Amino acid sequence: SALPELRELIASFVSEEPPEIRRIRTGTVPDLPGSYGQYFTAWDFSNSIVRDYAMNLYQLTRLATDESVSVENLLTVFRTLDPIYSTFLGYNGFPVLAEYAQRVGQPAESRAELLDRLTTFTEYVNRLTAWSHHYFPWDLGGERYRYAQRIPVRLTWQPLGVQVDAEIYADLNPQLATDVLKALPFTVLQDHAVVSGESMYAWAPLVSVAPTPVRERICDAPVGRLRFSQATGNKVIVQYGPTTETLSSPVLGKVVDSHADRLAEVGKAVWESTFSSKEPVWLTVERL
Amino acid sequence: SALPELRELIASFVSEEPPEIRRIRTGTVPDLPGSYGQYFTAWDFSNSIVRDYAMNLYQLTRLATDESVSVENLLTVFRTLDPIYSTFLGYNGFPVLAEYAQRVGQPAESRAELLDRLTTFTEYVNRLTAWSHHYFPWDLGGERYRYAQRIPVRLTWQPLGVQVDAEIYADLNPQLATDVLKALPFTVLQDHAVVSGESMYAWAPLVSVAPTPVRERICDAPVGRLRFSQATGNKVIVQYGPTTETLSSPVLGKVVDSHADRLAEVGKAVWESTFSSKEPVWLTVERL
Ligand SMILES: N[C@@H](Cc1c[nH]c2ccccc12)C(=O)O
Ligand SMILES: N[C@@H](Cc1c[nH]c2ccccc12)C(=O)O
Repeated sequence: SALPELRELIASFVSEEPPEIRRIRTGTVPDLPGSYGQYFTAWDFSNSIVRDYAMNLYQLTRLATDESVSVENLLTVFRTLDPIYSTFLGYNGFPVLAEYAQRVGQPAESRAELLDRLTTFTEYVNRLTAWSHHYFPWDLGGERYRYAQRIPVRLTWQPLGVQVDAEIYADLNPQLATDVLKALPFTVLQDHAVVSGESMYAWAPLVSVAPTPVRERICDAPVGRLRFSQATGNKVIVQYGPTTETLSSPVLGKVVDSHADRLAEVGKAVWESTFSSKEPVWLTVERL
Repeated sequence: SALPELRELIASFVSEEPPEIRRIRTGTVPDLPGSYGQYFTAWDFSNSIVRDYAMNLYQLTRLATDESVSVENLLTVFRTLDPIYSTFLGYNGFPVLAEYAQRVGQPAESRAELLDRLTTFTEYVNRLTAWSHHYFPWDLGGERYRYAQRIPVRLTWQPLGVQVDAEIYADLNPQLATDVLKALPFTVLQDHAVVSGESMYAWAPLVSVAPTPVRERICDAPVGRLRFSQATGNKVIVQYGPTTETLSSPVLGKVVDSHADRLAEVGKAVWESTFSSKEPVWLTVERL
């Protein structure tokens, strides 16, 4: 692996909160970011920029697989787009992120080396984004801003104790389905969508660059739909109710019909976790 | 002009709030984004994603000036990075933004045409970011998250009624100085920094891709220092007190020493505007 220390940090942070996330959410970042004795605004920037930085990194990873763009042009693109993000994040509570971002932009021997760096770095920043999303106070605007070929797998949420059986559609997005199946089993933090609607997503431990030709409109997905979003952090997404987002999502599978009614209880508890209580909910996906 | 309607919107939004920002900050976006009867989370996503999208667009504009990357590769880079940002923004309150993002990605007959599209589109998104930053509720975490040659110009703030004299350093970053000087006079909204400390910035009506070799550490800048950040929105930055951001910022000029004592009351009043009251403070920059 190109960045072996990040690999150790990736394996560690699947179950442990990164120390930089804890410092940001408690206002203990050195040099004290934030204007006039508060740390919410810096917290707001830390959470959003690391998320959008991860989106940039994944698209740069995709570009590294595009053979029409030379390695020299790839590095030029990275060296232009990266610094404004990574230098701010290093000052705003992510020194190790900034350290490795500038390491990714070092001269590269080949396309494979650069793709290796970008794939590992993206998964690392994806995990920091995963924890930042879980702890960000999404309820802070509450009250004040209110409206008026079928591979069987098992999904378990703890400490809820809810289990559902599901099927991975291995013949729709075959490369994507194989990428998810090879990561099994894994246990990651389960969090709720904060804009979309009644859906949950969990940052899975992989970076898939597979094509996603088979998609469906998010606001048209059935209850129990398993979809996968590479662009927003390589997340396993479980739809449990009506949604709103109009973008289409790659189809991964579906919870079995005899277990789809079990998802309402999970979505409610996971919503309370992400929105208010921050009590962790752990999703385990395993091969049947 | 490649995108003449954006030029008209750019001219209008210098003094008028874009309807997109008005609907986002009042929870009147037609798609009703946000989970469980609130629109703060969608508001939080709208403000930050449009800001970081603008940062991406500027670095893509700079990439359009790099003739080591072919026009074909530039479009490939744009078509890879852009959709995940623009399609979400089109659903989360910026339909016209997503529309012209697809315009920019269309086949281009020349580098000059594509650079024209990116320069115009970047300024348009920069102004959306400007108004979004002004109206975002930065004080929401206020109580719950707290710690424990020389070209003479005049800067006027209204309706505060305070004027200062300054000098633009035309020999340090020369092309940057001419870019700003060619945009004078302009009157734009004056807002406060929300992370770095006691400085204020205003989105100026230009997109400069000039080199900025002469820089100064932000946390080391003097009182009255005029800085210019191309990468964070082509903003004229007035430092009136201590700061904490460790990055280096391009040096544009400085307020005259005899008028530097007036900046303290402007900064405090601009802080109240950005952080709490949202009463507009208008900055006018003109040559002497
Ligand atoms: N809908 C997701 C966020 C999201 C989906 N697609 C995106 C694309 C870009 C940025 C954010 C998103 C949520 O509610 O959390
Ligand atoms: N200092 C700015 C924020 C900022 C500075 N540099 C940046 C780079 C990227 C993103 C944000 C920033 C503020 O407090 O408002």
